[PDB]
Amino acid sequence: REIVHIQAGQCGNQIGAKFWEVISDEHGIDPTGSYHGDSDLQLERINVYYNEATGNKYVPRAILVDLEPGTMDSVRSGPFGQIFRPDNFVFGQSGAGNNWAKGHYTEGAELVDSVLDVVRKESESCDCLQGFQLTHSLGGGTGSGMGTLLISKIREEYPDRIMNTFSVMPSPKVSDTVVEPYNATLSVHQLVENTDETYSIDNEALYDICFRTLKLTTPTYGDLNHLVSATMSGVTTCLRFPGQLNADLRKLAVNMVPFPRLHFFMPGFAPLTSRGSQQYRALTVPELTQQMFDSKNMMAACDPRHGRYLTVAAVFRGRMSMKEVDEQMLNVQNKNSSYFVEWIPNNVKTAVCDIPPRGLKMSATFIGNSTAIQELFKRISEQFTAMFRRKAFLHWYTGEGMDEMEFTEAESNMNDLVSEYQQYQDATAD
Amino acid sequence: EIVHIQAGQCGNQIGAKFWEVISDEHGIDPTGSYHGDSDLQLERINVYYNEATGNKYVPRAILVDLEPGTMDSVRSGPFGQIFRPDNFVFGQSGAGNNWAKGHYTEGAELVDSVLDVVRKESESCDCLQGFQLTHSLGGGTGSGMGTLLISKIREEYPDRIMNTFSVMPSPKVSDTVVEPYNATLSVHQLVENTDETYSIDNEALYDICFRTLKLTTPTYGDLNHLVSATMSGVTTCLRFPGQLNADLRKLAVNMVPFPRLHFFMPGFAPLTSRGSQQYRALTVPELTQQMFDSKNMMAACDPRHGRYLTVAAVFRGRMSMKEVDEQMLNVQNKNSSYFVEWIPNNVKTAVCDIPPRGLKMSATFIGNSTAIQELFKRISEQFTAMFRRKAFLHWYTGEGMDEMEFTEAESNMNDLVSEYQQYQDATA
Amino acid sequence: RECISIHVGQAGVQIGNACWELYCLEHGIQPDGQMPSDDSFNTFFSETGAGKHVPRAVFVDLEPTVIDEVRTGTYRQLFHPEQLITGKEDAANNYARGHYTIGKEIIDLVLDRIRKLADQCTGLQGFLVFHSFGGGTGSGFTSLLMERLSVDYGKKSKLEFSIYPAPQVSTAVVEPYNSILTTHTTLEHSDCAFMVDNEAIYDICRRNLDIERPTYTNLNRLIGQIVSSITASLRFDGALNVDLTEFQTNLVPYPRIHFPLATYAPVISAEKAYHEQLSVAEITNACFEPANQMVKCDPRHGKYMACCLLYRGDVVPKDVNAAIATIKTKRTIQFVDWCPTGFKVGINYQPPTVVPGGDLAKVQRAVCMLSNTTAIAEAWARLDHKFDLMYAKRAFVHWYVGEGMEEGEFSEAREDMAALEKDYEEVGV
Amino acid sequence: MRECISIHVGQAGVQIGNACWELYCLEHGIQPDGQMPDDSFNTFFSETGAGKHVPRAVFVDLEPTVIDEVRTGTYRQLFHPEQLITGKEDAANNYARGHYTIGKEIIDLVLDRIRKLADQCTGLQGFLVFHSFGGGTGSGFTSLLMERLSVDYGKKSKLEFSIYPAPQVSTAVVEPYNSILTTHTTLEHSDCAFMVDNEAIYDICRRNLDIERPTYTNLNRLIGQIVSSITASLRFDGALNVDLTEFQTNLVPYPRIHFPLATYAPVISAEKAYHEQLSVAEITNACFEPANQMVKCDPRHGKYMACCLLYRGDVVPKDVNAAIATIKTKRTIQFVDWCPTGFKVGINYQPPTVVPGGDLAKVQRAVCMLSNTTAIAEAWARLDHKFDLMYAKRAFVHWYVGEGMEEGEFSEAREDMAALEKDYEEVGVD
Amino acid sequence: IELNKATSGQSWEVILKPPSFDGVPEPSLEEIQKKLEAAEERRKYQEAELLKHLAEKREHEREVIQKAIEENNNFIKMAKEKLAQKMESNKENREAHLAAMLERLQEKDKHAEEVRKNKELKE
Ligand SMILES: CC[C@H](C)[C@@H]([C@@H](CC(=O)N1CCC[C@H]1[C@H](OC)[C@@H](C)C(=O)N[C@@H](Cc1ccccc1)C(=O)O)OC)N(C)C(=O)[C@@H](NC(=O)[C@]1(C)CCCN1)C(C)C
Ligand SMILES: Nc1nc2c(ncn2[C@@H]2O[C@H](COP(=O)(O)OP(=O)(O)OP(=O)(O)O)[C@@H](O)[C@H]2O)c(=O)[nH]1
Ligand SMILES: Nc1nc2c(ncn2[C@@H]2O[C@H](COP(=O)(O)OP(=O)(O)OP(=O)(O)O)[C@@H](O)[C@H]2O)c(=O)[nH]1
Ligand SMILES: COc1cc2c(c(OC)c1OC)-c1ccc(OC)c(=O)cc1[C@@H](NC(C)=O)CC2
Ligand SMILES: Nc1nc2c(ncn2[C@@H]2O[C@H](COP(=O)(O)OP(=O)(O)O)[C@@H](O)[C@H]2O)c(=O)[nH]1
Ligand SMILES: Nc1nc2c(ncn2[C@@H]2O[C@H](COP(=O)(O)OP(=O)(O)O)[C@@H](O)[C@H]2O)c(=O)[nH]1
Ligand SMILES: [Mg+2]
Ligand SMILES: [Mg+2]
Repeated sequence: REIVHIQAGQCGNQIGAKFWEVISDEHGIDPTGSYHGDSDLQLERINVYYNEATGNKYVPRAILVDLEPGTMDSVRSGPFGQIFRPDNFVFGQSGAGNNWAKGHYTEGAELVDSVLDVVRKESESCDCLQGFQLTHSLGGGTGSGMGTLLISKIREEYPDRIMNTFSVMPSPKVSDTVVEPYNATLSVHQLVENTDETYSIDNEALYDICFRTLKLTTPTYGDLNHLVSATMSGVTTCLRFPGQLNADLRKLAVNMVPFPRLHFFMPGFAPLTSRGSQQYRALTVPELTQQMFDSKNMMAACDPRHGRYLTVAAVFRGRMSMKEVDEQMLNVQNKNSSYFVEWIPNNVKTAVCDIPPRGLKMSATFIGNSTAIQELFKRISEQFTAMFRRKAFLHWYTGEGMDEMEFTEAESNMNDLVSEYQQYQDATAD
Repeated sequence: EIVHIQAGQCGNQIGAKFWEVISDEHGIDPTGSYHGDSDLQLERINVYYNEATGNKYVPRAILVDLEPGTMDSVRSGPFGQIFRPDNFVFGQSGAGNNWAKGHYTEGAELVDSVLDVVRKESESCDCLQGFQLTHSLGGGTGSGMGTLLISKIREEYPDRIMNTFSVMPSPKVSDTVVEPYNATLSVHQLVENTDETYSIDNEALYDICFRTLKLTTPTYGDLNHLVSATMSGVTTCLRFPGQLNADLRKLAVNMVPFPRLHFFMPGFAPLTSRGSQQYRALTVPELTQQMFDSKNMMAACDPRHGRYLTVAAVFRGRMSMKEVDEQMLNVQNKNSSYFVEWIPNNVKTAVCDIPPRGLKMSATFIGNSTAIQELFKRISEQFTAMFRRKAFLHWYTGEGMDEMEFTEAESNMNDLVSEYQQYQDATA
Repeated sequence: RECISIHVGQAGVQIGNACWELYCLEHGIQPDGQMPSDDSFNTFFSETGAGKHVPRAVFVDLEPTVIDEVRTGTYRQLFHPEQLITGKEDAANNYARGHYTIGKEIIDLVLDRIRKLADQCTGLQGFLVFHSFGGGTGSGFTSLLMERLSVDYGKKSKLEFSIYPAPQVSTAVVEPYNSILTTHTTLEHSDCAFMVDNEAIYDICRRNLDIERPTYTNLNRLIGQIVSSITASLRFDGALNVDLTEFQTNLVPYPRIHFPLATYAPVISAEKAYHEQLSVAEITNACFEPANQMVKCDPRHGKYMACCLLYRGDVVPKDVNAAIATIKTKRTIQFVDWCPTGFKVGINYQPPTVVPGGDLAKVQRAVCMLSNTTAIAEAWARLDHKFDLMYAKRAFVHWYVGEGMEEGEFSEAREDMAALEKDYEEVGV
Repeated sequence: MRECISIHVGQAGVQIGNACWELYCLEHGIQPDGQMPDDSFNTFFSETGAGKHVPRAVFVDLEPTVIDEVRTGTYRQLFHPEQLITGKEDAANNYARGHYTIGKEIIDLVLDRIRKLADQCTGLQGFLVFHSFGGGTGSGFTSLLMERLSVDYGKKSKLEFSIYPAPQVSTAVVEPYNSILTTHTTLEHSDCAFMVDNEAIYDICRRNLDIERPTYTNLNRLIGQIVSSITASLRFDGALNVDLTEFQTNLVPYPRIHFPLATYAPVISAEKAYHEQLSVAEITNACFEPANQMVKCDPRHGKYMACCLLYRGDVVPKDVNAAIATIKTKRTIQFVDWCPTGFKVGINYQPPTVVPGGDLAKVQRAVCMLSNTTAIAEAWARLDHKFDLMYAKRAFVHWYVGEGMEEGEFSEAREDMAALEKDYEEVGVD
Repeated sequence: IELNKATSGQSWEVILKPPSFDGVPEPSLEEIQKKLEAAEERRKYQEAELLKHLAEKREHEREVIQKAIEENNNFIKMAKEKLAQKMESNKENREAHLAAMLERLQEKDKHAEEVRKNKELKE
């Protein structure tokens, strides 16, 4: 019934801030922190991500963490900025400098205990703490390093709580930090080990969407971050907004996760939109259903048709015919039957929210456990194994403490996950 | 003097019907006061009724049930006021169509308590004849507790005679799957404990109501109307003064030739309808041959399948013993193969010059026929169906019993049929 | 000269009621005991201090009803409360119950009322025992009584008045069992036993008396008339049969054959137009036709060994011997080798008394006959086969063995009941 | 006297109970205050000094939501705050949580309200356990409580109303695990269980109440109608007949063979108008169409070991016998050799009372036919297969195992089913 | 021929053909009671033997109502004892999982130290 939020590094805070902007508006809250919405369903499950305060005011339950005032300050002098409790901002001046070892081991650890002090506070003032939510860059230092350092330390203190992450996978198409596959692979190692579920926001898909579809020639971060938040409101829809269910991170986890290592989701959303552009021609029900099982709409650059879905959860928003939905939902699975594991009876589940997102009359989210997600991990292993072969940029890590075998440790652990994903892709009933 | 216990749903409704028919014959109006015309009634009124002095009358009736329901029906019933309040002995946990509940666990809890009423009610009598138990053989209170109560009484009053009006079950009337289990278990206890037992087959009562009485929907009231007739019919000799002059033990001595062979086939003529219409009387020959014919038996057997060991017959109403005796000698001469030649004068007649209520003639029959083994094979067979596969046994084994009691109770009834046979074939 | 009339069981008890009814009528005794204006009547009446003549009779039953019907009747005053002994439950058609069960209980007390009835005697001859045969009481107790009476009154007489059973009369299915076990036990004891075949009395109350369904009363009205005709000489100052030991000699030559066949005339009704009354020649011929016989067994085919013609009233010896000469003329009438072909005739000149307001007719003349005939074996053989059928298959036996008897007692009784029938052969040669 | 307590186990269990209890208040003209403007209904309710008729029932759930809906709902005063038990932490659609982890933290309190309800019982007949088959609470908690009453109340009558999973009506991939897990653990501790296959409930509304999208209520209002017809014979002493426990004697041949099949009739929507009405002979034959069944199975193929007709309203033996007459010629009603070919018939006075603002219309003469057919083992077969499929791969299993549960409990619980499956085989042998 | 004469009676023999053959021939109280006391012995014993077979039955019922009393109690043992095992095995089990996961984490927290050590060793 209560989710504690943590944003890490640049991306972490960048995506977190937008999520908070999106969901405050979605809940009818102003930058100051005072309610104004008409429907009292906005206040229904507000207790989840928000704190009740003096003057009946609301404050997001989130810990702002980074090893540089940079983004930290951009957030404060941003739209909602004042809405956050400034005591939660745990900001060093070190700068992990897109180095996992600086975040996870050295420069991060010093701040980690200060961070926890705040988490232990936010966890305390809770009727029932559900679990934690992390938004972080898998290629940076603070996000991927200190972020996963934070997970492991939170995981010690509260093993009984759901660990959920929004892990944004790097792309050579979006960054020239050559070491990124090093920080990526090391972070995946931690994720496969200490998080209940992870939504794989891949910077490759985010770009190609913003480029090939949204047609924005030189996509800005704002252009990407917007899609991130579109899926983040979507995934968290029934966690926040009321409905038939019930509305638990754990219930979702138990239903969505058949095997414990395999918990990386392929987020998808329809309709795709250009940041801050007024919509006109609305979508039909089969458009949303078709345009949701489209590789074209997946936040992680992998082809759902290349693999097989183990579990799928599709959240449609805004008032529409459930019969039209159920009719279509069943067309899709009964036609594309090859891409659904026969050994997981009734693998597709659909939720409908009457409350839609701002500027949309109809939206639809997709969460999927398709084995196809290996295409993501594979991509990174090659990127890593290319440089590691040649011990490239490695001294940045060794001189930060870090051992050499720890790299080969994470590389082969990643290679296990790949094979593990294929094992079940192949696997049949007979 | 006589003590009358009524056990279970069946036995109580059965019992209250006897107690109302005989109270009409004795002028004991629902309240408890003699109003009858002739004092011929009053003569042998001490057999069934006591005095409140008064000069009110109380039946020598003990009421038993392991649940209130039926006790209250009697209370609410017309002739219910006449019963001694301190005589209704009932539990709350229904025994629910389980012989093992009524006979063991549940019964035991009310037995001692009931026995006290019989201890007391037996004190009031100068010299008691014995006991009368009316009950169902497929139930639990009646079927199990009644047989329990019998064994208890036999122990307490060994010299006293055990007479029962035991109603045999049937699938034509009652859907309770378990019935052949209770029946067998209870038959086994009667074979060894009662002195005379009146076999009332429900198969036959339903068949009479149906084929013969043309009643499309036979209700218990109709099936029970037939029983009250056959009760007041066989108890004409105990309640009515004449050249008989008999008792429970005299009847038993004369009817029962071998111990275990003591189950009787009640008969009645005419088979009247519950209500309509009473018009047109019967001749003597009509009344005799009807009564001897299988279509008039309360037990479902064929007298022509066996051989009668002994026969008893109480003709009521104004007639002539010449006419009557002339037909009895006619029958025995005509159907000579079905009367055991090795028991001289094996048929007894009795004529009472009092007819029952409404009808101006009656002819109640009792026959110790070897043919009754048919009624026992009928049950023993029904039992085995379930038994070979041990179906519905769990309800009984749960009560504390063992399969051995079922094996024994059947084997004992199989030995009875084996015995009833021995004599059916036997000749001088 | 005194005489104790014992009545065991319902038949004998009911029969005793009709006996003393006629006795008190014939002697003018009122149902209270007094008799206003030969003295031999006293042979049966013990006069009290209050001038009343209480009978020398002890009534016995194992259930109350019947003796309780005496303390109801007008003749309730006639007897003391001690002489009417009643139990609570009868020997329910069971000999073994009457004998070993309820018997053992009531014996001593029954013998006491006899002792104290006999503690009034200047010369008690014997006892006149009255009973049934097929009754639980009129077989079980009676036979037990004769047993102890024989020890307690050795050398004193016993005159059995037994009622042989019949199907046309209220009979029971066990009757032939009781009938044999009794006779076996009441044989070495009885000195003379008068059988009354209920079969004959039945139709005699019909063919001659016009009553189709005769009541026990009507049946007994006749029995008492024949019973009183036997006792006439004992109750009066008569010549023939002046004592109990007279029949025992005059009729019983061979001891086990102590069953004389009785005969009675004139069997006559009242609700019929009056005419000329029967003569000595009329009744004597009627005395020899089995259409008036007591026990149904062919005299015409069966050797005699005795005969006594006991007349009553308006008779004269010449006409008696004139009516005797008539029969020897055409009828040869058989007799055993060792026996004289002749009868001891007796006339008690007293008037034949009938019940006032009865079905019987007031006749000035009457007769009776005491005749020991081998034909009386035809009566036993009837009862012997009835016993024979049931005992083979052991039908009803369990009731008897349940009352303390032994299974052997049936064979023992049937061996003796067969022995007796060989004695009817050994005699009727 | 003849008292009986009803125990409701989360969501399905609670919601169903409310439909039951509201209908009961209507049946015995009771007002939602406990007050009311025959005494046989006191076997379910209990009168206090003020003349308040509180039900002999317990509402239990591991989380608050559903029981809170009752605590504020249209009948808030009809119960005790003590007799309405709740947790906070849900069973997360996991049996292992429902049974162990979360369950243990309430059981003791729960059993106490049962004991306090048990005290006011002059002569307790037994218990009625309304639970889900696939719910974390409905499965885990129920079995724990059922095991605990077989201890506390020893060999006392434990009756059940199980809610068989249907994909059409919600579900969650794991449900068949929770289904088979509870089926197993409850078996020894049950007396007689009434299954309700949610698809057959769905199918009926769709077909007769003409509801294209059946709401939970729509189903429950219907379910409560069938359940009430079963318990009619307890809260009503109608001379006519009405006699449960007597039915149970024919219904339960052997102890493991305790699943009667309900075939309710007539389900008619308030729209028909001049349809008035069905004859006894019509509704009798209605019970023989597999379209009216509570659990989807085929007893035309299946053998029989009991048939019990529970009539209610305008019923006269004449035509019931005439009805039973015709059916007895229809050569599809084939019984076993060891079993008689009879029908235990019970009739009630009080006809079915209908809910204000309902879907169904006031029927003059209703029935429900309980029967012991081997065709029920199809429900087991249906469930066992889906189980096998996921178990084969040990899919989701880790969530159970993670809450304590040994890997063997699943196999044990499956062989037990396989045995019961084979037991219905064996029994059907002639 | 003549026999006797009296007040209210008279008698005389009346011969016809005399006998062809001049010749003719061709109880204790103790042993009554001895038979009666043997008879009662019988009656009293078989009725006393009956009372033994009835007392035999009274014991079966005494054992049967007892089997049922134990049958439920032995069952409550099994039910209570199983539940006790299950909650324990589970308490044991769930706790070994939780303990081993924090041990893995603590070991992974150990590595961190020897790394900041390998950084200072390099420095
Ligand atoms: C074959 C015997 C049946 C079980 C009867 C009967 C029950 C009965 O007599 N009952 C059960 C309540 C009372 C009674 C009757 O119907 C109200 C009344 C008139 C009566 O006779 N009352 C009794 C009172 C009474 C008797 C016994 C016990 C308790 C009360 C009386 O008049 O004295 O129904 C009429 N029957 C024909 C039936 O049609 C019943 N059907 C069945 O059981 C069938 C079809 C027939 C046997 C195999 N299966 C059922 C549909 C009611
Ligand atoms: N003629 C005649 N025979 C009688 C009379 N009463 C009974 N009997 C016969 O006696 C026989 C039965 O013997 P009972 O003496 O009556 O029976 P019981 O068992 O000895 O005596 P209770 O049981 O006390 O009546 C049958 O043969 C009857 O026909 C009677 O008054 N007159
Ligand atoms: N017929 C019917 N089925 C229901 C109802 N509520 C839930 N279900 C079914 O119950 C199953 C899911 O189990 P639940 O009872 O919801 O779960 P629970 O663990 O008992 O309760 P929670 O604590 O809320 O999770 C699915 O098969 C649903 O379709 C209802 O009111 N009616
Ligand atoms: C208490 O009621 C009765 C009691 C008895 C009898 C009887 O039938 C007429 C009764 O009426 C039913 C009786 C029965 C059967 C006999 O033989 C089969 C017999 O010989 C003799 C009898 C009875 N004796 C007579 C002479 O009828 C005595 C016992
Ligand atoms: N989508 C998205 N990616 C970002 C954003 N900021 C940085 N990144 C990505 O994050 C990776 C580097 O991590 P970064 O957030 O700069 O480092 P940190 O400050 O140490 O967490 C690269 O792959 C960048 O593309 C952002 O706001 N949005
Ligand atoms: N003829 C008749 N049979 C009845 C009556 N009541 C029930 N039965 C039969 O009784 C049996 C069931 O036993 P019952 O006396 O009702 O139950 P109990 O209370 O356990 O003795 C079945 O064979 C029924 O057919 C009745 O009054 N008359
Ligand atoms: Mg007698
Ligand atoms: Mg749950």
